[PDB]
Amino acid sequence: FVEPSRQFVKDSIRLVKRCTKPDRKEFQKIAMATAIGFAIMGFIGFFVKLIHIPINNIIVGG
Amino acid sequence: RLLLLLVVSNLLLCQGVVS
Amino acid sequence: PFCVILPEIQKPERKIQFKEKVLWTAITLFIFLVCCQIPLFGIGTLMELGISPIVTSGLIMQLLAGAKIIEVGDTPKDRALFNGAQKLFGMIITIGQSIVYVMTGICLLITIQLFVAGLIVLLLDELLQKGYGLGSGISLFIATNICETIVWKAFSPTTVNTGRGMEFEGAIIALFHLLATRTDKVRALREAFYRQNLPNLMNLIATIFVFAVVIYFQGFRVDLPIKSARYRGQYNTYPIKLFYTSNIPIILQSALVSNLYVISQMLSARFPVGGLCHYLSPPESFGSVLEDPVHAVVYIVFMLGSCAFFSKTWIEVSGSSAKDVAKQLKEQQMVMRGHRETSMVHELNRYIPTAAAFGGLCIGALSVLADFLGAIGSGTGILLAVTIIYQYFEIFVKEQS
Repeated sequence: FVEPSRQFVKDSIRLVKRCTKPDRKEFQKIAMATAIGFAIMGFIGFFVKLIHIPINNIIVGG
Repeated sequence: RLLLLLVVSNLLLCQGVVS
Repeated sequence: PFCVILPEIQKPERKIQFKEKVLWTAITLFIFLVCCQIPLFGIGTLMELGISPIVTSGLIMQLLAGAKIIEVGDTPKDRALFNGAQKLFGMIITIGQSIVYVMTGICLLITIQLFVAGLIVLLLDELLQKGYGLGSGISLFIATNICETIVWKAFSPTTVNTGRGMEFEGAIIALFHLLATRTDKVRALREAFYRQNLPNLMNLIATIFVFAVVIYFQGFRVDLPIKSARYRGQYNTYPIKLFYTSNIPIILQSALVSNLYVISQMLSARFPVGGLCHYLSPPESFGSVLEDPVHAVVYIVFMLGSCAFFSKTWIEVSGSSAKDVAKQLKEQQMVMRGHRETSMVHELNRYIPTAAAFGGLCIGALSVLADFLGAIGSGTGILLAVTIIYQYFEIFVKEQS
């Protein structure tokens, strides 16, 4: 029991020291890039809803 | 390979629990 | 004979410039979110099924490809009989889902339009896959997430539901309206057990926090040198990424082991909301041990185990093993800088296995941060946004160059 785990952990503790790992210049890429999607999506997802609430019974003004 | 057939049999239920 | 019947998009007559390719996505992205409202003709939207039926059949045909029931060929002919077959499974599966979505609970009209809705996106998909950087099956998973995120995060519906409030009745309750009134006296929010439920805005910064830790692990990769044959010292790389498996099928297994476990208790009554589900699924109590310790111990380890187990099996099917990658490279005439071909297997094998699993074991614990945090995404697929986000920006840089 558990003897494989002490080798699993040691084998998996390798690839973390081996891996590249980012630093802020790449950390900033992905941070900036999060802002990109955000700004394009919204607009429509708000147009969609305004058409339907005042057609069945007027309660907003659209 | 038994465990692999069970994986395919699991995956098939993904399409059954879309509903 | 079937592949010839169905339509495909023309490969563009020549090269296309990025201003055009970007304006093709304004089109498809406008049209998807136009499709994600309009309700079907039941006397609810058009995008009810989505791309998930095509994706999942993609996975079923990829596991039929990988399990070696049907043969796979890197040669273009066996691919030419398969790439149409896959799209045909994508065409049938949306008809199957047209039946399956309705049957569980006017019909045929609705099935025709769900079929058409699934069909249109399958072409809109392929449009982007030729006249844009990146596909589409992907794109929609962004599109229908970041919107839901920002709506549920900084739209006015705190008024009702779990989503913000901290009021026993109606009152005035919008995400920004409470930020004006909570500043005057006490916030009430500190490092403690708390009233529970409360609002979601405080959760929100947590949802940004797992966002901001996911990005870190989306960098994490191992590099293996790759100089092709027949070209003096041209240093291509091959990345083995820490996550790997895109950790998509693992969470699908996480859902499947919940779907087989929770139905077979309802099968046993014909021949328990308490006992059976009280040890498997989580408490969804904010705290660590809480009143019941045994609920907290069984939920975690089993998920991180069963997620990992399924990862290490996935690789034995969908190529992406030691043995297969090598083939894949050997085909396109690539090699390690100083090794005989066969050795490749060995020299990269010791990277794959670990990864396959350790990704899983990092995603099981990331479902745990997401569930324990009660984050606004409330799921592992925050990851999925950033994966794609990274991919998109990189194209913007490619086309900038």
